[PDB]
Amino acid sequence: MPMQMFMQVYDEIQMFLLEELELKFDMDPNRVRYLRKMMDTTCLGGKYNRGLTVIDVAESLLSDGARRKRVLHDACVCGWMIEFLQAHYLVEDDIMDNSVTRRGKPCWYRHPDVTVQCAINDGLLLKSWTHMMAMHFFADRPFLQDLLCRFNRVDYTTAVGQLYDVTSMFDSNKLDPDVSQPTTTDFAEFTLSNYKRIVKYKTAYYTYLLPLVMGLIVSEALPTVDMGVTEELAMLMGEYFQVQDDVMDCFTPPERLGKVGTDIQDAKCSWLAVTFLAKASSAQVAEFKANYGSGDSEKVATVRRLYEEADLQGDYVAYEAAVAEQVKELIEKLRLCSPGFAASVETLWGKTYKRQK
Amino acid sequence: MPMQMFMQVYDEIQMFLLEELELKFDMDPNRVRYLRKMMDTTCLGGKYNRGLTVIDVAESLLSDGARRKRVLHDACVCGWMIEFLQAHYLVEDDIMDNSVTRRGKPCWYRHPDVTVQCAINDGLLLKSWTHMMAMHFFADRPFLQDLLCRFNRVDYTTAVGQLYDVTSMFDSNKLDPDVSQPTTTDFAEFTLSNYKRIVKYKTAYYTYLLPLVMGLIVSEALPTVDMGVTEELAMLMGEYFQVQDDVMDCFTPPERLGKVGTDIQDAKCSWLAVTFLAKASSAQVAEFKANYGSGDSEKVATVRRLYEEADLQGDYVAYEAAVAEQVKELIEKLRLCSPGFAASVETLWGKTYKRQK
Ligand SMILES: CCCCCCCCCn1cc[n+](CC(O)(P(=O)(O)O)P(=O)(O)O)c1
Ligand SMILES: CCCCCCCCCn1cc[n+](CC(O)(P(=O)(O)O)P(=O)(O)O)c1
Ligand SMILES: [Mg+2]
Ligand SMILES: [Mg+2]
Ligand SMILES: [Mg+2]
Ligand SMILES: [Mg+2]
Ligand SMILES: [Mg+2]
Ligand SMILES: [Mg+2]
Repeated sequence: MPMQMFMQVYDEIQMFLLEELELKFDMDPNRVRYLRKMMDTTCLGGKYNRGLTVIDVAESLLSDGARRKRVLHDACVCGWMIEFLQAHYLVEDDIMDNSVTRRGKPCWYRHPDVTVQCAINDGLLLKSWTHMMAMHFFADRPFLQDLLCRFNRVDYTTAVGQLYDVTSMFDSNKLDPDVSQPTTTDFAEFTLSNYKRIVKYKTAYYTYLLPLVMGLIVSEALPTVDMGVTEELAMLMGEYFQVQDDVMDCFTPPERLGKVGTDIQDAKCSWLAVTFLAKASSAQVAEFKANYGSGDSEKVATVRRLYEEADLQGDYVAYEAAVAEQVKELIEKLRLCSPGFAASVETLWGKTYKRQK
Repeated sequence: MPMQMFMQVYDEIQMFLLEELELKFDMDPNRVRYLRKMMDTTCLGGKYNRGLTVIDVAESLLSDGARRKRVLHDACVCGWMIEFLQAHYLVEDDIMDNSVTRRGKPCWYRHPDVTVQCAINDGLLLKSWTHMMAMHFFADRPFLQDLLCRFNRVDYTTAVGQLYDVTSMFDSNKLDPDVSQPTTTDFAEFTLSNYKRIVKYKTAYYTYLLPLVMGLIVSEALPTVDMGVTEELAMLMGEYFQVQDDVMDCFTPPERLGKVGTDIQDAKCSWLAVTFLAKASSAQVAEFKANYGSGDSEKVATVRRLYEEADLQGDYVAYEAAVAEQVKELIEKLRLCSPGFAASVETLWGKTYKRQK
């Protein structure tokens, strides 16, 4: 059922937005139809991990079934708010990362009828919809200001995180708008510390912390949990989710992965790249340097090979276990004063640990 | 004076933002310096008409010099919020219109050390800065929810406007993501009505209504003015402003304007394009259709020529006249009940009417 009503409120939101376009922006049915397709293709098809979480927290915490209905609905709107924020990111990320496929279909900007320019602006419309939906449905909620501050910080922090990711293959000392510069040939920026920073901000926040917080907000229970504990947790699960994407991006088939991995070509600061570079010998490192950051498929075939070659899967299992115990400890601190919350945090974790997704 | 204090608070905003990056986002000095360049290069160098209006309205309406200061400072923050919104729109716009030059200098995405993928994100950071500064300075302010609502509506309206603009070369009946299509060969969509709509939503709202509103809010005088009248005035002055843009985009020399015009090449729905097509003969219309929407400079020179041929500069003057007496009428209807607002509106008009920029 959670999914049942989630989809129902999707329909609501779609109706209100599209109809509002119709009436108040002088929109013809064609463009209106365009945007319905855009919205279904970018927003739907996922597993709604972040959205559902928000409901799940709300329902755990709500502990006159009108209050039940109000929280549940709000939670669903918040859920879609996060899902549309994510859709906005992916539309724009795929463009920035020059990706081919997402979710099993082609990236939005790679549809035959969607120009790159229009995709950038469709990206922006998606972000704007989060605000429009929030303002409509929470217009007379006491928490609306706090929700919109929080949400905007996250989205800002996500963009800062993007700045890190997108500038990780340039030696940060040569960073200047006025003077051009090429892919780093010593990679001395590739470092776990740098990697951790990029992920914290580009992923952790809008993926793990924001769904938890929104669910608490609609529940009027945010002060009841230990935030410090919650923040540590979100950061941890978030980092471990990005690393999992980094490994899959190299070693899970695009068919099961519903995308094709561009980390090796984009010369990305992926987990496999940093972990290799801190453990590998000199000949391994010199091959790598000569075989990373090039679309060539013999050179791409080399790096992938070279990872397998130096036993990264092993490092990933140790990491995973290190994380998994650290999560278990933290959740138990959290159960002490907030059992209901800790339950739904566990569930979320349960959806992440050793995902094949 | 207004210009001096306006520049003071910029430095205040810049400092708080860049420092917050340093402290709360773990940001190195190189990347901090980058954002300082980007922020100066995109937010500075124009005449700050949108910004300054806010201050002007605010000063006009504030009729214990602490209150004066408070209102003046907020008016400066709001102003920079709109200016930073403008900078956002222009960085993204330039990329979407594939433009060369802006404000006498190269477009942000064209700068030698700025990648297209980085520029897209720098745009987004610009937007995020509007929220951050607002939340910092208006934290404790009663009107902060209202300001952020209104602000986001306008931002959303501006993106919808751009959806119209960007898809004005595609037969709208044939608009389908899943299916490709080329530039219209009949231009049946290039109508005044369609032009009007594009302009209304893409320019009028953030350029005229928004500064007027924000100045009102920080004065705590919004309910004092006829909003219906104010809205007419803004739409009207706004439409005109764009039409003035479209005419310079083809006749004003790039060094006078500080930007090379692309409306012809991109096959845009400009005021010249829709006016011509509604008046021109059969042969005129067919040469147009054979020479519009092409980088080729002989094809471009022909269109240009053809506009002068049809004396579009006569139609413009009549338009201008009609707008100027429509504006004069509305400003008196506003002067009746709110003579302080009316004065500041007339100053704004004063800056638009027969501008050369
Ligand atoms: C508000 C910031 C605006 C700039 C662009 C949004 C940042 C997107 C951050 N992000 C997080 C996850 N992803 C997508 C990927 O995970 P994917 O596997 O989908 O390509 P990645 O490119 O790996 O970060 C993007
Ligand atoms: C909300 C994000 C959507 C993309 C960017 C916002 C739309 C920009 C609105 N706008 C208004 C005026 N301009 C720039 C021009 O006036 P210029 O001629 O200076 O490039 P134009 O592109 O003609 O509208 C952009
Ligand atoms: Mg990316
Ligand atoms: Mg990507
Ligand atoms: Mg990836
Ligand atoms: Mg444009
Ligand atoms: Mg442009
Ligand atoms: Mg123009």
